[PDB]
Amino acid sequence: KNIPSLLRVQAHIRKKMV
Amino acid sequence: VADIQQLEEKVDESDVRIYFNEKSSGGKISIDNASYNARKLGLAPSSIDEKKIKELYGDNLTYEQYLEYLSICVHDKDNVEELIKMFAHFDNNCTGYLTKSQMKNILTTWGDALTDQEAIDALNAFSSEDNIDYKLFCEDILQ
Repeated sequence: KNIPSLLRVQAHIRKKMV
Repeated sequence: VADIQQLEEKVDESDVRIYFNEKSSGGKISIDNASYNARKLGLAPSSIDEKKIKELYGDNLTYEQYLEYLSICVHDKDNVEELIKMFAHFDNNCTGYLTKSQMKNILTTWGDALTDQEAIDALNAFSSEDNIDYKLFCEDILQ
């Protein structure tokens, strides 16, 4: 559930850890 | 959604180009290295973005196709509320906290799943404590 917002969280985590 | 002109007011195209030169082979850049550059530029691509560009142009992007990809990565509609609501879904005691292990499950299960070690490292880098204030966490990753 709430998959699109999950994608954004994971996206920003990968951005942060780049 | 940002066009390339608007993208180039948001980020320095001098950086966009230098990062492309760093990763290009044969005048082209792979999606994965484009996503890497997007992140160095402060953008946050998901698999939706990657698959959209791949569907148009394949695995390797020309400079201009890379610019189009970056414009797709901008995500101006991103807000902290939607991130918080995603985590809050699992906070049924309404404590405001989830443990590192709970956070890990949430992040390594559905969607563009992090690896276990990726989730672990991001969580340990955020906090030395086991209870994660997920609102604080969301505010942190969005910056």
